[PDB]
Amino acid sequence: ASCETTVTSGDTMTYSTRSISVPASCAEFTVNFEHKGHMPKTGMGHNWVLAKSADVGDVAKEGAHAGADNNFVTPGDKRVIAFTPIIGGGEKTSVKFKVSALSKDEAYTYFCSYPGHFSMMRGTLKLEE
Ligand SMILES: [Cu+2]
Repeated sequence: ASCETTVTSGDTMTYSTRSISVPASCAEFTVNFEHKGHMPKTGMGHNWVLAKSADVGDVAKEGAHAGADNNFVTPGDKRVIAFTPIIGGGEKTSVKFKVSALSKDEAYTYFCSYPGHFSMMRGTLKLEE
């Protein structure tokens, strides 16, 4: 469908894709996020969080202290452009954001903010005209 992608995860520290392109003719963009694990497992919860590449470390290290009830993202953090809740095996979620929040000229990284995952679990997002 036009302005959307699907990203999956499972019982590993990797997303299904390391690159996402957002068409600049979109007004809104939807990221569908699936966890293909079979059951909820310790240390295997995942989400999808978007920020400028320079902000990743700060957002994740601060977000870790937000707790599981806040989905490991600091409430109301302006560095976070969009995020999904933490999901476990068998679940799915979605986040829709405005394309006007993005800039060509800026560098973006999506990552998982479950404690410790952000180092390996990440990818690049680009606004493509
Ligand atoms: Cu994760």
